[PDB]
Amino acid sequence: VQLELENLMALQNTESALKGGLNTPLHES
Amino acid sequence: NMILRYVKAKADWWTNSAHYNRERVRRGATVDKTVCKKNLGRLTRLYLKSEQERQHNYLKDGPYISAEEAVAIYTTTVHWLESRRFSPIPFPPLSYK
Amino acid sequence: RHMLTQRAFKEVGIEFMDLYTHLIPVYDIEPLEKVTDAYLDQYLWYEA
Amino acid sequence: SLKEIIEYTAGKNGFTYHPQKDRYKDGRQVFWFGALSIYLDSEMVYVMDPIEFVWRPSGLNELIQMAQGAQG
Amino acid sequence: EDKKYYATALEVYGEGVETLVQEEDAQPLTEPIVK
Amino acid sequence: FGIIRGLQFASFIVQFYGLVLDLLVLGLRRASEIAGPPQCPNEFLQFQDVATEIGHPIRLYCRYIDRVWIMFRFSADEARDLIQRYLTEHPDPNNENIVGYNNKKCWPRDARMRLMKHDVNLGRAVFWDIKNRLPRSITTVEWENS
Amino acid sequence: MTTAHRPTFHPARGGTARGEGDLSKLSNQYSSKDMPSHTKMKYRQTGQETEADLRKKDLRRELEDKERNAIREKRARDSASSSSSHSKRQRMDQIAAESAASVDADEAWDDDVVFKNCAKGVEERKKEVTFINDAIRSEFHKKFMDKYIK
Amino acid sequence: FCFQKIQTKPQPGSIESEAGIYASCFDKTGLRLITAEADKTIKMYKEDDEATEESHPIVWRP
Amino acid sequence: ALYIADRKAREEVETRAQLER
Amino acid sequence: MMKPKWHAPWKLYRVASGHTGWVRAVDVEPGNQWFASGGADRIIKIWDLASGQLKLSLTGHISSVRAVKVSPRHPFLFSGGEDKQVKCWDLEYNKVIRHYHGHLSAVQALSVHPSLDVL
Repeated sequence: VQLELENLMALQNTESALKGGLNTPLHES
Repeated sequence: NMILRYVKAKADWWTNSAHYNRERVRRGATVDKTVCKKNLGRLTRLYLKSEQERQHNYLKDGPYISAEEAVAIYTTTVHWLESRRFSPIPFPPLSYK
Repeated sequence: RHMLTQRAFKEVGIEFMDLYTHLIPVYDIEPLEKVTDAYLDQYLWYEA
Repeated sequence: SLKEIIEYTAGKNGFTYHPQKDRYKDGRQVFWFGALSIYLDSEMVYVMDPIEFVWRPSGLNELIQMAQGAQG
Repeated sequence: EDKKYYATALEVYGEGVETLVQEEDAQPLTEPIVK
Repeated sequence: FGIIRGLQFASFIVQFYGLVLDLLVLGLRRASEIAGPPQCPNEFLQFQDVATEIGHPIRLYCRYIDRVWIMFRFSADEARDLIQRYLTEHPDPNNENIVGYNNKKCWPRDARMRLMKHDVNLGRAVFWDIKNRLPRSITTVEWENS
Repeated sequence: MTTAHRPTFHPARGGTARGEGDLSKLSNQYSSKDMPSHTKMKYRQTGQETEADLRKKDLRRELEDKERNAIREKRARDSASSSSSHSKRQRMDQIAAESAASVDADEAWDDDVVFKNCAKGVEERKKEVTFINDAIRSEFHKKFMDKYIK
Repeated sequence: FCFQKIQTKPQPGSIESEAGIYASCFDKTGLRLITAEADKTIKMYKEDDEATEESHPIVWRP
Repeated sequence: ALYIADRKAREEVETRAQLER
Repeated sequence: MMKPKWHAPWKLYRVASGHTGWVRAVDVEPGNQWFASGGADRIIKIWDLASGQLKLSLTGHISSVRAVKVSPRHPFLFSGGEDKQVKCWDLEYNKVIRHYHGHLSAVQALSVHPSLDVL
């Protein structure tokens, strides 16, 4: 489950898209 | 099965009298506060009885908005707020003035 | 601390307000939560 | 209005259009329209045809065509 | 979303029988079963 | 499903989600004309110039919470165009479309909307157009309540 | 235990009130509606399709006739539907003819919207004319609660 | 002899508990049976015009 | 669908910013 | 047993709907033109016999109508209900001309005497 925990923390706790910045990378689940 | 029939007869009478009394309260053919306060109770239940249906059906029927529409409106606000240079609202700082 | 660290809230009571042509739904939020929503409501509208 | 339209329509088609001498249907005056018998009311047109020799409603376009057949 | 919850197979017998829904009266209350 | 309107901040949620549908019905092109440039926004119903005012048929817009007023200005050509677009979908040789029209019978007979099928079909046409600009899954704009 | 607030588990009975079992047991106080009223009795007229004359009238025939007339009644409404449609349709033909005759008498912006055509599919969803036997899900109740909750 | 056993169907949206018949009448000819139902409908029954003894036979069977 | 739109939108904004500044 | 007389099958051919409560009573007019029907919606509905069209709905019981009889000799319809009322409806006016009061609980049935003026 730790793989998907790390995956969704890149989806949840990012700053907003309107700020720009590089995307967090994700993993294939 | 016998019980269920009588519960539906009591039910139908109970809701049908809620409708009739509310038309009286709308038209003004009743000036008794207890009838109005009674009828509001019935209608509050009849609302929730249908709202519980609506909330259950949502999880059963899924998102009524398509993923197409949802990304359409999402991208539309990004293109708007980008062109407006909207700086997003920060979390209240620890020592905000 | 609430906005950072909680996402499960006490149940909201509901009531209706009896304008004779149409009922308006009325909700009572728990008092400890209203003070947080009310600050946030004030904060959101000022910043926006 | 429909009365003057039918006269105008007969006129551009070269059909005869004039009242029958004291012929009536339902008390309203019966007209010649080429070989056809016509009466008007309520922005509608009525006709007799030799399929039945009685009165039916009609639309102006096929009325022209029916007379265009009957004139031949 | 409002549309329906209920069966058609009963309406398939409604191909063979006069199903009627009749929420209004063919004559007014003053029309008095002609005396 | 849906938001509890009795939350203190529910007004902000409804107003912001309302703005999202203002963008839908205006489109970002006309929305950004009506809003003007973000350095010097237009004030209510005003424009930077007559050119931007003329350049689209939507001249005015406001939304009061969940109630919207749009003002359309049309030349006769683009009005009749829209009528044909609408009647291509919902044709009516029977005059069915004029007898279902809402009329302010409280006002006198000359202040009630004309019987003219052109004007009636134009209103139907913009309503049909507007009703298509935003998803029926989000909101149910409807003839009897408009 | 509470027991006075009981329903009728026991059967109801009667037949022993004032003036029952003996006509002298009516008290001289009588109710306001017990006044004499409607004292001339009405009767049905002669020839009302009385039973024996109806039987002679091989009574199935009079009902059979009216059932057949109900079939004829359906087709009559189709004719009236044809009559109403063609007259206003001809009025379009009149205004079309008038328009062409006027010429012969002389001879004598939305592409930005991200959604479109959502109506192009809803004609399958027209409401059928049927009686849903469920007071909380009848069309009336759905219409009612939308009117009143606002 | 019980020659027919109809089972009535509740009209749409009614529960299977509502199949019941509460009243019935014959018309005065005796050829239309009118029945009054727990499903809030009125159902009417008619002799099958095309039936005949050899289509629906009865033997003797005492 | 919304998570990938979040991905796409964020880097589109960044690149259009990076091309400007 | 002994030899049945043969009888044709009966088939369903019409379903009139429009009562909002259980239809508790039915009776047919002597001339066979129409039939009345009372129900648990406290309303008496008069229907055309041949076409099923609802002529008239007569309202006036306080609760469920569950007896209904059309008089064979009079222009009257009699009805009784769970409200203990028994009512004479004058069909020449569509109005309740008479009440019969004495029942202590719900009227279950009524029958109109074939040759006396007795209910």
